[PDB]
Amino acid sequence: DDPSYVNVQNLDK
Amino acid sequence: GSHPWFFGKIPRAKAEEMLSKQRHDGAFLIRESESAPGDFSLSVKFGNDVQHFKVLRDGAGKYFLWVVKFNSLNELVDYHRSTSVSRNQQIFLRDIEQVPQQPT
Repeated sequence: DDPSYVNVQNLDK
Repeated sequence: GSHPWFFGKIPRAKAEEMLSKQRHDGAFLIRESESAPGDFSLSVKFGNDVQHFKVLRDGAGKYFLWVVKFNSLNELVDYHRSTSVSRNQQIFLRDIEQVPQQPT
């Protein structure tokens, strides 16, 4: 359950 | 020497909480990924919500978290402090929590 960080690379992972 | 915005080892949510009571949409703090073994990051209040930028390293010691990079954490702050952050409005990193030292 992570919100991520605006810039954060896409969730493609 | 200190950290008027950096935190250390806290949860993005904690930064999403101190940013939620903030008042200027721009308030920001930097977090060292509390889930990682040490991943820099930063929360900031844009409009009222708390969006954070992931902080990365160029492998030489530089720090970035959006578009341009720098050679210091507080350096990326001052930069985004005069330069917007989102292409939807003009928000900039600001001071969070701690109130203006001496505010009753």
